[PDB]
Amino acid sequence: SYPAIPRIYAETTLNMLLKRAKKPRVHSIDEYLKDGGYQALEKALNMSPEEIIDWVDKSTLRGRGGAGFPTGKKWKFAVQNPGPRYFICNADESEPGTFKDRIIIERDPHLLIEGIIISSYAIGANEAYIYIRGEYPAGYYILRDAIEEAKKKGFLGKNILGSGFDLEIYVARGAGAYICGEETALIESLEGKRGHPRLKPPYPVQKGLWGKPTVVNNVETIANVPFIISMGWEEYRYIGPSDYAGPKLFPVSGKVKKPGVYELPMNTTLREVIFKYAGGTLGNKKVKAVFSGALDCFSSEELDIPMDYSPLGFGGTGTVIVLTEEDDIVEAALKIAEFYEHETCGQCTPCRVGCYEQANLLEKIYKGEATEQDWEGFDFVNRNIQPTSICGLGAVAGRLIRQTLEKFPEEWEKYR
Amino acid sequence: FEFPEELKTKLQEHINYFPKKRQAILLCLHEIQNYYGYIPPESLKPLADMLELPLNHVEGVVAFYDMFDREDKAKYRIRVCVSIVCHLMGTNKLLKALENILGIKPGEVTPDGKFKIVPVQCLGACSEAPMFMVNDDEYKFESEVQLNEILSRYT
Ligand SMILES: Cc1cc2nc3c(=O)[nH]c(=O)nc-3n(C[C@H](O)[C@H](O)[C@H](O)COP(=O)(O)O)c2cc1C
Ligand code: SF4
Ligand code: FES
Ligand SMILES: [Cl-]
Ligand code: NA
Repeated sequence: SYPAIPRIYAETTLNMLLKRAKKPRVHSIDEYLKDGGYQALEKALNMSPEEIIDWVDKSTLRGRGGAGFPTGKKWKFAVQNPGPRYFICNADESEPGTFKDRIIIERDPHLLIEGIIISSYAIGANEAYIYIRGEYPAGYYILRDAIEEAKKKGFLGKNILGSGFDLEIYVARGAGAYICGEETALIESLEGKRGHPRLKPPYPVQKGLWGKPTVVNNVETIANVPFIISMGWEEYRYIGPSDYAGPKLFPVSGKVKKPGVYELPMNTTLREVIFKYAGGTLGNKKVKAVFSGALDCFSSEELDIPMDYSPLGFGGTGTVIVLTEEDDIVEAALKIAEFYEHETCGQCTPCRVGCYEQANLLEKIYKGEATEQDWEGFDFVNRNIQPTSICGLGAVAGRLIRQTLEKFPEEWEKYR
Repeated sequence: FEFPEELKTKLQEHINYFPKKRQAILLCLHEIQNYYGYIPPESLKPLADMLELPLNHVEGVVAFYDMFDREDKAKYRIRVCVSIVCHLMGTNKLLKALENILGIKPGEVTPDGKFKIVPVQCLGACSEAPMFMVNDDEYKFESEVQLNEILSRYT
């Protein structure tokens, strides 16, 4: 018995990550095993850890938490530092528009767990954590239940399958801070402290949980790990462009006929996502803009860009929010500004004051109560949230709104 | 302050779960919030003790994390998303339906004390916008009538 969770639509052309998860229900260990589940774990244990890293490195797999860091290389970094080491699966996923990770957690927990155990073994981590946001209660319970199943079947515990490798996966929960999505802040939360991000460097792989090498990876990234071992690194590289190979989950929301997660190769364009896969816009309207979560804003003239991690690519977490012609740009920015106002942790002054003032001043503009200096002040604040900041929230807090002012000056002018 | 034995038992369940006791604060705080229908201030001195942390440490945590509430006790927390996508799809229509059925605005509690509306950021369900959660249960807003029926289940 799990809490009520909406049936988010899921669709795939690759049939890897969404093979089971395209169906909106919990798939249990029996159903997973029938599909060759845990075969990859078994193959992994016969290999040495280093070999796995080679495979994941050669896979060209990159981080799915938005920074797009090469997983294989990240793993090598941790292993150069002496043990003990720790493995964290990042399941905080609180970014607006981003609901890709939960559907794996909720529908195919075992894909995740298989990826964690393999990942843990690669870096010689005998302790592993999942930090899942507190607003995903059904995910938490589903994962706890799934861990027990794997344990009962001998996938978790001491001397897993006579390998000699010991692993326990503990499930931690957040309590409503977006900032806990940042890896160092997550680590602080896991240490029972407030989620205040640590100054990097040191990186977690050098120094992380209890000052020990810690690899922090996203849910989606870890989910690819079983396929890499199962298929082999060469077969995996043939999925999508060699440039950015492998399955990518795209959470599409806003004004579309068919909003949900779409499993697709990364050479797919943003136009195809919206029109080919997402069904086009509601009411056959012209697309005004796409918000890449709370990170980027794209105009309708930038729709023919690959959904990859290239410089000209969409990038990020692939989160796709579509705004139509009816939707008010300024009103959208207000919500985005509001988002960073709430989620800034406040450690850094430009970030602390900047996020507040952007949100507060922008509300004045939208309501028509903004003085001449409020306008000039808002512009300045938007361009000075980033200074001295120790984590990426503060750097990107003004990024999207800036792009609206640039790409949509006319609608902004109306508000003056 | 003294916890009821059953609640004490679970709190203590969480502390033994992880290798280090202090790692169970959010889980324990969740249990307390879930049991009492809010975070009692008096509950904290006891919990720090079991955590083997200072009271201050625990209080810094409670203030930091938005899911815990120390001012208002509600049986059922109606977490209503207020972020962009949900706003585009019609958060306002949802707020309206809540006002009409329960006669309360966001941040307010019914005189019953059974239902409290909490405005939150993205709930990770943007394709099913507008979104709301009644405690741990999560639903899409369709219409006033639909909302009534769901709310009817929370007694
Ligand atoms: C403010 C902020 C929030 C973040 N939220 C998330 C998140 O919810 N999930 C996630 O996996 N990474 C998130 N990240 C990125 C992590 O810090 C980290 O880069 C990532 O989890 C590493 O995993 P990956 O390399 O597999 O992507 C966030 C970063 C910042 C700065
Ligand atoms: S940049 Fe902002 S969110 Fe990040 S640590 Fe500094 S104050 Fe906190
Ligand atoms: S914007 Fe409300 S659930 Fe994402
Ligand atoms: Cl301890
Ligand atoms: Na949620």
